[PDB]
Amino acid sequence: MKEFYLTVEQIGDSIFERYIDSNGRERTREVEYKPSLFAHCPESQATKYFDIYGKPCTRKLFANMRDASQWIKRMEDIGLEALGMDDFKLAYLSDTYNYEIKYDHTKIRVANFDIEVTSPDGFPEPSQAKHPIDAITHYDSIDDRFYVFDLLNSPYGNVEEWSIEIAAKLQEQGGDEVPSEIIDKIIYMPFDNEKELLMEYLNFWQQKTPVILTGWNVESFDIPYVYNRIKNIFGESTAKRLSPHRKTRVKVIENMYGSREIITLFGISVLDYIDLYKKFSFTNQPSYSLDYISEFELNVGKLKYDGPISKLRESNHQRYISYNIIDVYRVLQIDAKRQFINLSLDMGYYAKIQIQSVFSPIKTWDAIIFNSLKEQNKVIPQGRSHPVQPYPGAFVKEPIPNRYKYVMSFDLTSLYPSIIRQVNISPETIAGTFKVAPLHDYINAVAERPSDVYSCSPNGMMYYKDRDGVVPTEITKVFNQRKEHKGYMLAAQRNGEIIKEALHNPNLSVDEPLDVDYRFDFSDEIKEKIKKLSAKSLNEMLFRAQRTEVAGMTAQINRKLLINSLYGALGNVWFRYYDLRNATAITTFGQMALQWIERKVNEYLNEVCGTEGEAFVLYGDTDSIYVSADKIIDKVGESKFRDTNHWVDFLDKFARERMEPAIDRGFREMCEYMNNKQHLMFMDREAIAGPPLGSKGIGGFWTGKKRYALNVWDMEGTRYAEPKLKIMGLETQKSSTPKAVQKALKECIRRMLQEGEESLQEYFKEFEKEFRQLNYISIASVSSANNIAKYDVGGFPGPKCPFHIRGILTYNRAIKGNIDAPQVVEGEKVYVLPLREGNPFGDKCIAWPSGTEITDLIKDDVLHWMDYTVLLEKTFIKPLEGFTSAAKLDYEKKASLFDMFDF
Ligand SMILES: Nc1nc2c(ncn2[C@@H]2O[C@H](CO)[C@@H](O)[C@H]2O)c(=O)[nH]1
Repeated sequence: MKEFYLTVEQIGDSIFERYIDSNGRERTREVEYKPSLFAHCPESQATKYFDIYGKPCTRKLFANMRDASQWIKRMEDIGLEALGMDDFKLAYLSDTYNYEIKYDHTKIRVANFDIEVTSPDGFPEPSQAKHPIDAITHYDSIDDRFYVFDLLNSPYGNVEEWSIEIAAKLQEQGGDEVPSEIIDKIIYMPFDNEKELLMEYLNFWQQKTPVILTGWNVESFDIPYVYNRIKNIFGESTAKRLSPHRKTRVKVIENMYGSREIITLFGISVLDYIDLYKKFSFTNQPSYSLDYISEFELNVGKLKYDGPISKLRESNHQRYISYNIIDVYRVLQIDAKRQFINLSLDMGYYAKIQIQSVFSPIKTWDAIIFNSLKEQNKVIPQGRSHPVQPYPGAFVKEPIPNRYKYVMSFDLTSLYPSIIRQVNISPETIAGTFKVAPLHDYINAVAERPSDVYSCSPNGMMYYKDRDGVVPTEITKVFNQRKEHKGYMLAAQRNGEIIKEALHNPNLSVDEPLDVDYRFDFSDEIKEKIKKLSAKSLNEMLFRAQRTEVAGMTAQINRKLLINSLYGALGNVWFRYYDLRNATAITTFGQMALQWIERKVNEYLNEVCGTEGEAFVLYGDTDSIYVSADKIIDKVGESKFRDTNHWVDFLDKFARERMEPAIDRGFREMCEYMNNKQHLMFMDREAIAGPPLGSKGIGGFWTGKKRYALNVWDMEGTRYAEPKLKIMGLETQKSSTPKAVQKALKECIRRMLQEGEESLQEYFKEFEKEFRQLNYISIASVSSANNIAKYDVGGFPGPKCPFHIRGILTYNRAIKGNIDAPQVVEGEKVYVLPLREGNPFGDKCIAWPSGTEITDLIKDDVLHWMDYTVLLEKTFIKPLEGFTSAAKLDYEKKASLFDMFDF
């Protein structure tokens, strides 16, 4: 069993690391690393070791690790360049784990927990943790259990224990609806006081010390709290014990907050699931409240409770404690389906880097290359910060606002990376520079062709078309691995169908499982010996395949990420290999290909249609384009098409046979113009959208850059049952808009695109009427009280103050008299509502903590007072209003000359 690390940390001149040994055991060792470095040597020498420039260098041994540090410091002082890997941890690894990796994972203590503290005012301050923690669920991958610590006594409330069984009941049985398959897997243990509680957890912890720490807002919240709190009632010395190496660092961060600390646990890789999500999600989202994502991801939703989230323990310790768990579980379920954590291992294991350093492309990439060069005997430069220069980003066409019946998209796969390789961009690949003409001309080819020996970029760059550039080759390497691992998972998946049915009537005596490398489809030789096998003898056969297809595919994705998070690191100042000219080269080229191909399209097209000065390319954005099929369709007339679906196939064959061809062909021309290394410019149709045929719906409309919506039918081949709406930046999303409204708007658009104005017009009257009977909450407007509520407490408000904070102060001036039942607003997420003027409150609008109902004393009044008309305008009419205008429509029909007359 070939070993591997877990956590590596550097303190003093010695490393400290947790790893599994040649026979599955998690141990530690404190190794005093003897770092190796380099410096350019006088040319005439004999050596391996030469930088990525030609220049030769010579090894430097430090024995003591911090000598190096003293050395480098020095060199730079003198003015001499110091080469090698400054981050020792990544260096260490490189040597010790020199081979390909192969990690177990079932062997890695991934702890997922979540604490709960009950605070008067719904939010507490992790900063000092004035209050006690009254709940803690702590899952253990290694154990498959959930450890639950409950505090029964508290100045905020002394409660009864919790019922395993009641939790085990259905809603109607006052049950917590808790999932069976978990139930037996709990280990509840209640306490009398906080000390005993923690103290134990501490011990619990010091015993089952995590490698990976997860949660939801675990980093920002849970983790700090703990730490602080402990130190508070126990003191630091003992708080420190939370780290295996019992060492630790506190870090403050800033912004629209101020103190936001993130404790850095020495020797445990912390991966807040939240971040970890946002990165690999590949799905932009509007809010990340746990229960929102669990909805989308598992449909389920969240444990519905009553009263504030601060009341709950007092008002119902039962559910308070159940939910706590559910949370942890929800996450579990997600990792298990999306598999993120697993991925990370793999990834961080691939690049041989500290696991959490997955959140940093710099870190990763750097390490990837470093290791690449290592077994190549070259030497990485020395990083050296440059300043922050505003090179442009990608292009985004200003679109004409209007309705657009038939339309179709196209995507340059990856793009940036492809560019890099299309132009052999890398730092040592930089050959020259040319007199640079205004880009505009270049895209029209009215510029003169620069260099005939060099690969060139529109910002005046020139690159050696010979030498195979570091960056470019390095990426290709990755790209092959994906092309390769993608196939792998296919073979063993499709090699699973093989064992799938030859196990429906398996049995032939009792067999011995076969030595198969599933990675490739079988062979008929092998295929015959399979039918000669039984369900017993097979099955481990079918587990490995379906699982090597699991496994293998994980990596295929891994690359997908890397490949995608590359430009992140290059466009980054701190990235060792960063260079502005390089960076700019990219974005500019990219910026070009877009309008280049955009022009080309139009040409070709209004030519093939034989129309004139007709701009078809309706909009483009970073790496996609939009073409108005409108006139193409009309050429052949709407009449012929007998099925909305009928034409859909049409555009498709067109794209694929007329279009596509012209593109590649037209991109070749560009590559040509640049004397580029190769052709890597692949853009393929990707979406088709429009009104159902016969339907007076408009198919789609735009409002401005990134402000658009449309009726999709085929999503890259995959045709659609009924349509599926693609909204973009239209506040259907923006958290702020009330739910009831969103669900509404979302609908108007559907009507528009699919049905026609009549349909819309009537619906308008609908929700309009029903507006006044809707439950207030579905109509309230959310927005964060980004705690600058402070800045306005001039007793009362004071101009240059927004609606939000206005509503909050006016609120608190009503909550003067608590009864304690009324929560107060602690710097986060609130409600907001109009109020007709001359209300007995002062100000016009109130807001209250999100998720909550309102203290009854004021409650009934508020709403009686509530401003309906206003609310509506601001919330619904206004945004809607926009749409219409852009798409050129009307929500209320023009006051006919013909009214008064009943027909
Ligand atoms: N080839 C190479 N080795 C390096 C570099 N930086 C540090 N080393 C270390 O020097 C030793 C010999 O390669 C190994 O321990 C490397 O991990 C670098 O930039 N290139």
